[PDB]
Amino acid sequence: VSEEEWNTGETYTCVVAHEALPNRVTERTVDKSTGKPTLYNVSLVMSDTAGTCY
Amino acid sequence: IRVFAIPPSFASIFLTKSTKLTCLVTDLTTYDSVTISWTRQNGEAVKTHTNISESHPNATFSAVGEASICEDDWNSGERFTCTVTHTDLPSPLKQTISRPKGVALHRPDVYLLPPAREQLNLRESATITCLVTGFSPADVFVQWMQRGQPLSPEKYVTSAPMPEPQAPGRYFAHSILTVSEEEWNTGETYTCVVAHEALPNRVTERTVDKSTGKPTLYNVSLVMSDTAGTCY
Amino acid sequence: ESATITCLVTGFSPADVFVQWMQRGQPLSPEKYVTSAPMPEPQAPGRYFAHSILT
Amino acid sequence: ERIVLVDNKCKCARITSRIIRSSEDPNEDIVERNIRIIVPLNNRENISDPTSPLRTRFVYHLSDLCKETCYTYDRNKCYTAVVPLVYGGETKMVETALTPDACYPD
Amino acid sequence: KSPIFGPEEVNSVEGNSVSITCYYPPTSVNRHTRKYWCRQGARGGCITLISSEGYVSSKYAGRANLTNFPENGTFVVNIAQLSQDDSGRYKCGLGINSRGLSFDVSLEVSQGKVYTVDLGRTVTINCPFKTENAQKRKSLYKQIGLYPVLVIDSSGYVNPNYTGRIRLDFSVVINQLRLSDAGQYLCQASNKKNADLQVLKPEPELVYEDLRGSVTFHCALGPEVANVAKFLCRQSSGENCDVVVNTLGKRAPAFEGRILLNPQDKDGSFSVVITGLRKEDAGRYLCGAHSDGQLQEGSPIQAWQLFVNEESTIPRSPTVVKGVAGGSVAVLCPYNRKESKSIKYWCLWEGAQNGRCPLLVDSEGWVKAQYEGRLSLLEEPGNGTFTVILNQLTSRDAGFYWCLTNGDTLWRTTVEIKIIEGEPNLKVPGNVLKVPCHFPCKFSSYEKYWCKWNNTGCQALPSQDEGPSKSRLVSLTLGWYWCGVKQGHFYGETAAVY
Ligand SMILES: *[C@@H]1O[C@H](CO)[C@@H](O[C@@H]2O[C@H](CO)[C@@H](O)[C@H](O)[C@H]2NC(C)=O)[C@H](O)[C@H]1NC(C)=O
Ligand SMILES: *[C@@H]1O[C@H](CO)[C@@H](O)[C@H](O)[C@H]1NC(C)=O
Ligand SMILES: *[C@@H]1O[C@H](CO)[C@@H](O)[C@H](O)[C@H]1NC(C)=O
Ligand SMILES: *[C@@H]1O[C@H](CO)[C@@H](O)[C@H](O)[C@H]1NC(C)=O
Repeated sequence: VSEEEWNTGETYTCVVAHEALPNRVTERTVDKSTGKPTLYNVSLVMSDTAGTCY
Repeated sequence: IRVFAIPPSFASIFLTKSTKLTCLVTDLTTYDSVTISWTRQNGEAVKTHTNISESHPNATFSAVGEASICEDDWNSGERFTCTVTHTDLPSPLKQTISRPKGVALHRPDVYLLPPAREQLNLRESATITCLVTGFSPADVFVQWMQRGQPLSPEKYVTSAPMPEPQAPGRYFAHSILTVSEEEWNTGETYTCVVAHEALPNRVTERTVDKSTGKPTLYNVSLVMSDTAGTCY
Repeated sequence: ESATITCLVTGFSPADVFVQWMQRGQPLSPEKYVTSAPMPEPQAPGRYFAHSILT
Repeated sequence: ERIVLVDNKCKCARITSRIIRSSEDPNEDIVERNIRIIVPLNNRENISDPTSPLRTRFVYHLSDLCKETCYTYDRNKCYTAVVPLVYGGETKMVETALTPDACYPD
Repeated sequence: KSPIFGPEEVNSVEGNSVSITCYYPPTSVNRHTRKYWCRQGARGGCITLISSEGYVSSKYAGRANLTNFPENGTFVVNIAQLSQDDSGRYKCGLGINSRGLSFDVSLEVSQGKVYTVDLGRTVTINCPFKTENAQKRKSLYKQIGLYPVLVIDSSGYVNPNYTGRIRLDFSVVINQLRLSDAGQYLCQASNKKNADLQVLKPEPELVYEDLRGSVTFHCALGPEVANVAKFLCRQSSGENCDVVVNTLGKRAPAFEGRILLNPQDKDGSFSVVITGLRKEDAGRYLCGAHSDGQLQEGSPIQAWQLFVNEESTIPRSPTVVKGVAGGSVAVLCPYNRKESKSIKYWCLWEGAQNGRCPLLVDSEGWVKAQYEGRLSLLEEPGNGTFTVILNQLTSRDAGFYWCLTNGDTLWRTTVEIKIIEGEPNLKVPGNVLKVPCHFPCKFSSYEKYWCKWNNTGCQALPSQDEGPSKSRLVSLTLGWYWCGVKQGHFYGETAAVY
C-alpha cells in the first residue's frame, strides 16, 4: 500500500480460507490504531466507598 | 384496669402472611366474663379468637383478643374496634385501630456504625449501632445476625421510630448490639437486616467486622500484569 | 447530603440524663438534635442507656 | 476522539486507546494505553456473600479482561443473598437485596 | 460519555422562576436511583442543593422542589425566587455526586417603549407626537456610537443597513428583523421618544432520542411564511448551516433513505422524520423559511436540539440485507414489545424533497397489486419481532425499506436491500398435479414446506419427503404459491411459482 495511507489507516482485513474451520474464514485485521503503544498511562484510583462501577 | 390495642406490623404481614390483629387487656382486676369483640366501622362482627391467657403471678390479669382480616381490607384504611365488656368498667370500651391512609413510602438508608476506639480500650464491651435513617411510615424491623446465624433478642435494643430532625415527614430508628471486646477483635462479621415496606425485595442488610469498618490500616496490594497485551 | 453524628450515653443509672450539643462553645438549637428517652439495657442489670443524634 | 477497547464493569477496568496526531513532523505519532482501574477497598472477596474476608490482592491481567471473580458490583445488574430472619416461631429465610435501587421488580 | 441531557444554558431574571428538566435512560436503576442537583462551586465538588430522596438544602429551603417522572423518563427542578447568587455552574444527575452520570447546566441570572420579537418577524415601532408638527419630517434614527445615525427619513431614504424592508405608518413598521438589528432606537418629529427592540434567539426544544431510533421534528410556522421554501439546516461548529433537507430539492449525501419531509398542512406545519440516528447527529437542528433554502438573515427559524443516547434498549437489527436477483430476502423488523397488538405496515423510499413512503403491505391484509404473489408479512417470531419475506427480486427493487407500526412510540427501522447479481439459491419450474421444489444441502436442518399465498399469508399444504436428490427435493401433490424453508422459528429462502 502507499505509506501515505498510514496516517488514515483503512484497517486492512486479511481473511484466510482453510478446511479445518467452521466458516472456513479466520479474518483478521491490523491498522495503525492497533499495534504497540509507546505511551502508557495507568491511572488507578482508590476509594473506600467505591464498589458500584458506574 | 387499662387496655392496649395491637394492630399488625408490616413485618408480621409480610413475614408470616397472617395479618391478624389483637387487643390485650391488662392492669385489670383478676375477674372473669371477658368478651373482647372485634367490630368493623359498620358495627358488623368478624371471626372469633382463642387462647385467652391467664392472670399474673403479680395478680393483674392479662388477656388477648384476636381476629384475622385480609390484607386488602387492612390497606384500605377501614376502622376496626375492639369492645371490652367487663364487670369492672360499666361502659364496654372501644379501642379504635386503622392503618392511616395518605402517607408516602420512602426508603430507609441503613448505615451501620462500628464501636468507638475509646470503648475498645476498656476491654469490656463494644457496641455496634445500626442506624436506619430517613424512612416512612413507621415500623422498621431491625434484627441482627452474627456469622450467618440470627442473634438472640436479649442482645440488641431497637429503638422506636421518632421523626427525624430536619426532614419533615420521615422517621428514623436505631439498634445497638453489645458484643464483648474479645469477640470483636477476632473478626466476626455482624449483619444488620431491616425489613420495610418501601425496600426492594422488602429486606436489606448491611455488615461490618473489625477490618472493613473504620479501620486504622489500609493494606492494598494491587498487581497489574500483561499491560501491553493484545487488546481489541 | 447530611451527616448524623451520634452520642451514645451508655451504662448509667438512674434515669434523667440530659444531653445537649455545642458547636465551638455556644450550644446549638434543640431543633437539630433528637435525644431518645432512656431505655433499659438488656445484657447488663438495671442500668439504662440513651442516645442522641445531631444532623 | 478515543476508542474504548475494554469497559469491564466487574473489575472496573477501562482500557482505551488513542493516536496522538503530533506536531506536524513525520509519522512520530504515539499510541496510548489509558488503563483506568478503580479499586474497591471495602468490598469483600465473595462479592455476594458479605460474611467473607475483605480483599488484599487486586490482580488485573489485562489480557484476560480484553478477550469470573468480580471486585465491584455492577450498577445495573442486581445482587441478592438469603438470610434466616425469624419473627416469632419460624425462621423464614427471605431474600434480601445487597445493592438496592437495582432490585426493584417491574 | 454520560447519557443525561438537560438544558445547556438557562437564562432568567431575578424574582422569576426556573424549570430545568433533565432526562435519563429509563432503565430500572435509573428510575429508582437518587437524583440530585448539585452546585459545582469553585475549589471543589458538588454540594447537593436538592436531592430527590428528600433532602433540600439550607439555601434552597422553601424555594425549590425536585420531582421525578420515571415513565416520562425525566426529572424536573423548579426553583422560584432567583437572585444573583443563583448564578454559576450546576449539575443535574443521578447516583452519587462524584461518579459522573450528570449534566452541566450553567445558570445565568439577569437584572431587570419596549419591544421583544423573534427573528425575521414584523414589529411596529410606535411613537407619539404633538399637533404642531403634524406635517413635519418625521423620522426614526438608531443610537450607535453616541449619535443618532440615519435609518428612516420621510422623503424616501432607507439605509443600506436597512434596505427596503421597512414602511412607515404615527408609527413605523419594520420587517425581517435580524439579530444584528436588535437596536435601541429613537424617534423624532420638536419632541422625541426613545425606542427599544430586543430580538431573541429562538431557544432549544430538547429532544432526547435513541441510538438506532428515530425522531420527528414538528416544524410549525406562520401564515407569513407558508409559501416560503422551508428547510432544515444543522448549525455546525462554525456559523454555517450544512443544510439537510429543502423543499426545492436538496438533501444530504449522508441522510440517504432516511429523511421524510412530510407534506405541508394548511397551517404550514410540515414535519420531518429522521430515522436510524447514529452518534453524529447529536446537535442543533434548525427548521426555517427563507427563499433560497440556505440559512440567511430575515428567516423565521425555530431551532431544536437532539441528543442521541448510547445506552439504548433498541436491538441491533442488520441494516443491509443482500438478496440475489430472482432470489429471496427475509427481514425482521423489531418493534416495542409492549406494543405487540398493533397494525404493522411497510414502505418504499422516494427521495426527501418528495419525502414519500407509500404503504406496501400491512397486518390487516392489504398488499399493493404490483407486489402480489411475491410478498408476505409474517408474525412469527412474536415476543418482539415481525418478519417480512419478499422474493422474485429485480434490479430496481433494491432500496430503503421502512418497518412502520401503528404504535405509540415508533422505531421506524430502515433496512437496505442490495440487489446484487447472482443465481437463485432455490430452483423451481418457470410458470406452471405435482410441482417440485429443489433445495440445496445447506438447508438440511431447515423444514421444507409450501404455502398458499393470499392477502392472509401462508397456510400449510402437505407433501412427502425423499432421500438424496441432486441436497433435497419436495413435491406439491394436489394463484401464486411458494416453497420456502423454516429454521425453528425464523424464515429463510422462498421462491414463487404461478
Ligand atoms: C459465595 O460464592 C459462591 C461461589 O463463589 C456463591 O455461590 C452459590 O451461589 C448461588 C447463587 O446465589 C447460590 O444459590 C448457591 O447456593 C451458592 N452455593 C453455596 C454453597 O452457597 C455464593 O452465593 C456465595 N456464598 C453465599 C453464602 O451466598
Ligand atoms: C493518558 O495519556 C493521555 C495522553 O498522554 C492524556 O491525555 C491523558 O490525560 C492521560 N490519562 C489520564 C487519566 O490523565
Ligand atoms: C504494608 O504493605 C507492605 C507491602 O505490600 C506489606 O508487606 C506490609 O505487610 C503492609 N503492612 C501493613 C501493616 O498492612
Ligand atoms: C498486609 O497485606 C499483605 C499482603 O496480603 C500481608 O502479607 C500483610 O501481613 C498485611 N499486613 C498485616 C498487618 O496483616
